[PDB]
Amino acid sequence: CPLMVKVLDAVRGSPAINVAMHVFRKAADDTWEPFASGKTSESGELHGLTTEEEFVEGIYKVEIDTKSYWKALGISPFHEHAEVVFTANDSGPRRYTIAALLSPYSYSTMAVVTN
Amino acid sequence: CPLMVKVLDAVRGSPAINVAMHVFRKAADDTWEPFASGKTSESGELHGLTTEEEFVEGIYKVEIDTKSYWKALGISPFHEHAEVVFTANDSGPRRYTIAALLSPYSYSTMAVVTN
Amino acid sequence: CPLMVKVLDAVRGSPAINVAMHVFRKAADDTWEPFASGKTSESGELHGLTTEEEFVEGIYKVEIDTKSYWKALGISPFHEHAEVVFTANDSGPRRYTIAALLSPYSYSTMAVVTN
Amino acid sequence: CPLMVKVLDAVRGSPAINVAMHVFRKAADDTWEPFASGKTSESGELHGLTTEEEFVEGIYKVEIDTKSYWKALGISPFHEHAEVVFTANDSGPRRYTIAALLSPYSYSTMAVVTN
Repeated sequence: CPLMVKVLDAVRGSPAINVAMHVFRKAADDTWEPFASGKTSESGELHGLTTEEEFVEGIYKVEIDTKSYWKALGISPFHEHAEVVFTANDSGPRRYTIAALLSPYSYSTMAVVTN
Repeated sequence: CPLMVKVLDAVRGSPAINVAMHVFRKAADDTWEPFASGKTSESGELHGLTTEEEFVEGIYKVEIDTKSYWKALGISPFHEHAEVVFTANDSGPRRYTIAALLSPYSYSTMAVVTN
Repeated sequence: CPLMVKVLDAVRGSPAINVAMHVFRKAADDTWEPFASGKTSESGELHGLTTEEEFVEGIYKVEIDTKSYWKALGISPFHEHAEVVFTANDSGPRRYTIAALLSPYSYSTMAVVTN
Repeated sequence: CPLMVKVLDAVRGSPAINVAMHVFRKAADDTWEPFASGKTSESGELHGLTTEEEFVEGIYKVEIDTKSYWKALGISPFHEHAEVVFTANDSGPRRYTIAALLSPYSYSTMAVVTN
């Protein structure tokens, strides 16, 4: 699998578990088409979203549902979601690891891109 | 004005100058409608996007055109743009400051909400 | 004054008020000597730590007393304090703004150096 | 091993390889005693710094040598090092994963603490 997402909780110092996320891919008509979705495990990671064959070049958006995550922990956060928008595989296949670090009023996102 | 955006460049250690950004409000049909836009100043700030009268409760999105900023610097970036999506709520008097810290493969965003 | 420090709280979405900080300069014997100190204001800022005359080239450390800030809020933190260690260099006229974004198990720091 | 450090480079979107770090432990006389040291591998991780037996309760400091890392890549960064100071094992043994995300003028650090 060439796309993995890892989410961490900066309030608890732990993986962010059961975080839902939705991946979209921009279509020829410039609309966002649903591509894949899932939720993080006990390790805060979401594996198996796609395959090398299906993950063609394109513009992808990973929408991490942070508001639902915080609300279930009793926190009313600032953001609706954390978004990561990027062009993938523009120069051939790559493996992408997207990491998100969450706090109620802030988030950081990092991508590790390997060949 | 109740909304200000500040953008910083973690590669140069400076304000991110001349960064374009577009603000959208979620409409009835669940689509994003243009609301305001501009480019950051020499201080990396964008003031005067809206007014207390126009900035009613709702869901807003701030799209920061980070890829165009890094291309102008000759640095290959990961993200197409940075997005900050949030709900504006009238829980007494409020001012919103959205800060974005940019790096080529990472971004951090923070929201300061004050009375 | 050529050095300013700003501290923000990512749990509350606010300036971090009344945070103590201590600034040190590295001495001849390679030890850290007190140089300046204070507490952040209602805006989360600490101005007037030093002057152009006193702030000569050298290695400085800013220790931000974050654990005491989180204890006052009743939140269990990871770090004892945050540290920012850097060299001040006279490469023409300069102003240094050190920003710190705090969460209980994470911290981010940024330096804006301007002419 | 109850202590692991992972370092990532936000300019390249990759693990930060060959990053040296030194761990210190505060002694009874309030001085920092050398505890362990090593450098990150190709994955940006440093494993095997200590054992459950040697990693007793105390105040530890992980000094990550970021300036040397950036200089070898042709960048003159702001910070001398990234520091992580924390009390370990105060409520019994824990496993600590410290993550640092580096840019030339900024760094973020996160700790995942597990039982």
